[PDB]
Amino acid sequence: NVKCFNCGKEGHTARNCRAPRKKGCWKCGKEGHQMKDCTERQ
Ligand SMILES: [Zn+2]
Ligand SMILES: [Zn+2]
Repeated sequence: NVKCFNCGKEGHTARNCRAPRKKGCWKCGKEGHQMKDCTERQ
């Protein structure tokens, strides 16, 4: 279902989530790096 980019629990988005944004990958789902770090773009 819909899930969050911040914390990644379903039934809400990062725009709803007031859990501040996380250290893991905001996108690719791994956590051995952050959203900046991730070579998903590159
Ligand atoms: Zn969330
Ligand atoms: Zn990543």
